[PDB]
Amino acid sequence: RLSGMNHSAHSWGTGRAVARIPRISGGGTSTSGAGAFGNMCRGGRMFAPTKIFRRWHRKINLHQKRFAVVSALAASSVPSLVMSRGHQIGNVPEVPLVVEDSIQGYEKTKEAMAFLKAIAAIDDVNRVNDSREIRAGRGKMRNRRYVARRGPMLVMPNNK
Amino acid sequence: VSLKLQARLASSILGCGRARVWLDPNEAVEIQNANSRKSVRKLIKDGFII
Amino acid sequence: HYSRKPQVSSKSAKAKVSDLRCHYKNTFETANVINGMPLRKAQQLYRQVLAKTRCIPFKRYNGKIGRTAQAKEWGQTKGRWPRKSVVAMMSLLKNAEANAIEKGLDPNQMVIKHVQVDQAARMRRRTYRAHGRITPYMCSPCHVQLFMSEK
Amino acid sequence: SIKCGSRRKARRAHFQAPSHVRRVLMSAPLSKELRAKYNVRAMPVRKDDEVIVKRGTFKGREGKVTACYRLKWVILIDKVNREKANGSTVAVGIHPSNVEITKLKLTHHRKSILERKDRS
RNA sequence: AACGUGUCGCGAUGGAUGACUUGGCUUCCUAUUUCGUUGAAGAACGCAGUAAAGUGCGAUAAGUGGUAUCAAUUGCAGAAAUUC
RNA sequence: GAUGUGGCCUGGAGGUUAGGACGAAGCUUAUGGCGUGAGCCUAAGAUGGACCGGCCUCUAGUGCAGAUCUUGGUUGGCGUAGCAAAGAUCUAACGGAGAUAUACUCAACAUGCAACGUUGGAUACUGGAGCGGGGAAGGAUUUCGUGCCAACGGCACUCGUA
RNA sequence: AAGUUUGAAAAGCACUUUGGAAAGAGAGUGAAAUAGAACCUGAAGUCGUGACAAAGACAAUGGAAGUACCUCCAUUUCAAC
Ligand SMILES: [K+]
Ligand SMILES: [K+]
Ligand SMILES: [K+]
Ligand SMILES: [Mg+2]
Ligand SMILES: [Mg+2]
Ligand SMILES: [Mg+2]
Ligand SMILES: [Mg+2]
Ligand SMILES: [Mg+2]
Ligand SMILES: [Mg+2]
Ligand SMILES: [Mg+2]
Ligand SMILES: [Mg+2]
Ligand SMILES: [Mg+2]
Ligand SMILES: [Mg+2]
Ligand SMILES: [Mg+2]
Ligand SMILES: [Mg+2]
Ligand SMILES: [Mg+2]
Ligand SMILES: [Mg+2]
Ligand SMILES: [Mg+2]
Ligand SMILES: [Mg+2]
Ligand SMILES: [Mg+2]
Ligand SMILES: [Mg+2]
Ligand SMILES: [Mg+2]
Ligand SMILES: [Mg+2]
Ligand SMILES: [Mg+2]
Ligand SMILES: [Mg+2]
Ligand SMILES: [Mg+2]
Ligand SMILES: [Mg+2]
Ligand SMILES: [Mg+2]
Ligand SMILES: [Mg+2]
Ligand SMILES: [Mg+2]
Ligand SMILES: [Mg+2]
Ligand SMILES: [Mg+2]
Ligand code: NA
Repeated sequence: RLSGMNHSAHSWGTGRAVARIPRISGGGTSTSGAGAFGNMCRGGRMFAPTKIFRRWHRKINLHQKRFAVVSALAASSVPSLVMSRGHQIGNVPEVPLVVEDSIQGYEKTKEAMAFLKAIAAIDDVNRVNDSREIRAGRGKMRNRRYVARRGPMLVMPNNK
Repeated sequence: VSLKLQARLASSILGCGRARVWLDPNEAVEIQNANSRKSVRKLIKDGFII
Repeated sequence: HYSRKPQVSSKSAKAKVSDLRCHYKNTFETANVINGMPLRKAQQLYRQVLAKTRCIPFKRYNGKIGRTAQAKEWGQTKGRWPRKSVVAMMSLLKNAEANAIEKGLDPNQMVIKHVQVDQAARMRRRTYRAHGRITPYMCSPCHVQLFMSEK
Repeated sequence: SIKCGSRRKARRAHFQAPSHVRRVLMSAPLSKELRAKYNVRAMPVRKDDEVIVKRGTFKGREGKVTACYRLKWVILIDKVNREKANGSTVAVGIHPSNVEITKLKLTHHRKSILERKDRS
């Protein structure tokens, strides 16, 4: 809240043949009488400084959220929509793809990879793996350096 | 060669002003060798500074 | 690293100086007059300018400078005798001649084929004006580059 | 645990690391023979170690470590060098992760480290 | 003619842009977390083989002691592996 | 002044497709193509050296020619105005890279000018209410010797309170 | 006010030559030296230079339509076409 305003800046008024913007007081430095407090001034305060009581979050009707989830589930059962989203389901036995519950008993990632290869879900996983790269732009420096596609979503009955 | 130091020392030793000090226009190497008060006194004795 | 390339590199000699500390405008006038000259004729010209029997013609930087009869040989009416620029250019010509001799060329056959005077980075001082004003008192150095080619 | 979610913090921890953390960071892989006989994959380089360059221009060059600078993040190797304009010989620095340790300079403390490290 | 006017190629001056950020700002969390007359916080002097600032330290002065580490520090110089 | 635009452009986020060391963004253009336009795309760099494009959606510190606008730089005026109070310097020698510095023709002048310090002479000024000796306040190493001339002493310096 | 952001690495330009020095001219390191040191890129504005276009005084700029000259550009044709 103090980011552009920590100065004792005052306007010089008219009669000095300069613009009426407030200027840094004092002397002996390069900021003496340098213009201040304005969004158009070098070290000044931005226009409408941002606040934390901006409306960051949203409230959605519960029925509309359930409606959206139901629509997304219904769309996931249409192979045309799955292909149009970008997934590679060319070798998938069936949509929706339902597998035996014994996959929860796996303890080695190798067994999981074998199961993914057998159920032909490996093409989408390979798509995601090949899609990995360095993010373009500022997010590269903002802790989101790597990007990749979204692959299959495996749904479990429980947390085990 | 600059003889400012020798002229100042001769002025102080002889108790006169710089206008009263005569450094030989010859003997410039001999005078420039002197770098102490005793050396300037030796020069004054020899007659190179009057 | 010159703005122009000599026709035959092995027959040419180059000389350069950066941040000369002579006035850029005076040096611009002084060095430009020897472009196209034989080296010896340019050196004779600089000696005669020092002797004040010939002048350096001032073009493009002659605003309200005096008129002289020695500018008539250049088709002009305003010329001066800037000695600092002349001696700096004499030193530069000596360097070019030394380079030509070390390359194995004949200094009496060289023709100056390229002269370029450019403004260098300026040096800042101050002057004090009435009513407590401080105002720039600047120095304008120059870069000078040249090469000469044997004919 | 230098690596974390925040890249700023991870880089700050890496480049402002103390001397001993820098020692740990400047580890080199052991040779296949050393991996076989110690069951350890990598060790921090040390003076008098015998190393071979695997990556860079000097790949294949073999020599004994003369210095682990730890301030320039490099190790100096006797056989790795070049001449200056004067013609005098100067040591070229190599990052330890580009070399491979072929012989260990063994001391009782380093033996204890190896026993701590071995996977058996 | 010369000054001067364009256009192109190459130079100069000048440090915008783009990339990169050990910085800032903002939010959230943890806890045997809250200085001082047993002299605090602030001031001032000083301390290195070499040492202006800065950092650290206080005539035991770029540190003594102890515990962990396990062979450096590093511009140059000086010294030179089991606790010592 | 209102409104519309599968209307253009910018920084980020979800997605989705691509591209890059056989060269990414940035930058340059008599460099062409497309669009009514905002713009988009290609080409070439004898540019660059590591990131990044298209499309759908989300988001905003999202588009400049001017505010006696802010900051930084540049710029004509301009080699111009000027650098004119306190009278002043000359001469030889020495010192210094600072000279007596030359392609031919050639006695020298007509082709190395001008400027420095010290010493000796000459000339002058301050004229004891002194550009004389000492102190306070203020300053604080400017004092001294040696070296030194990048920058500074608004001309100069080989001199200097540099 | 100010990113010391050269380069992967100082390998930070030995040596020769001119210069009183600063520097220049070569040479050398480096993939690069208009990467040579507070050095990545290096814009605009302004200036220098070489080449070319010309051009009275209509301030210059500007529109519309031609033409002269140029064009490291874009297309289309080269034969029963
Ligand atoms: K590595
Ligand atoms: K420019
Ligand atoms: K036309
Ligand atoms: Mg601000
Ligand atoms: Mg970008
Ligand atoms: Mg006048
Ligand atoms: Mg006049
Ligand atoms: Mg004044
Ligand atoms: Mg005043
Ligand atoms: Mg491991
Ligand atoms: Mg100190
Ligand atoms: Mg004590
Ligand atoms: Mg309207
Ligand atoms: Mg933004
Ligand atoms: Mg153009
Ligand atoms: Mg805005
Ligand atoms: Mg703008
Ligand atoms: Mg001007
Ligand atoms: Mg005048
Ligand atoms: Mg006058
Ligand atoms: Mg006046
Ligand atoms: Mg006077
Ligand atoms: Mg003379
Ligand atoms: Mg008198
Ligand atoms: Mg009088
Ligand atoms: Mg009198
Ligand atoms: Mg008095
Ligand atoms: Mg001066
Ligand atoms: Mg700043
Ligand atoms: Mg090479
Ligand atoms: Mg380049
Ligand atoms: Mg650059
Ligand atoms: Na041009």
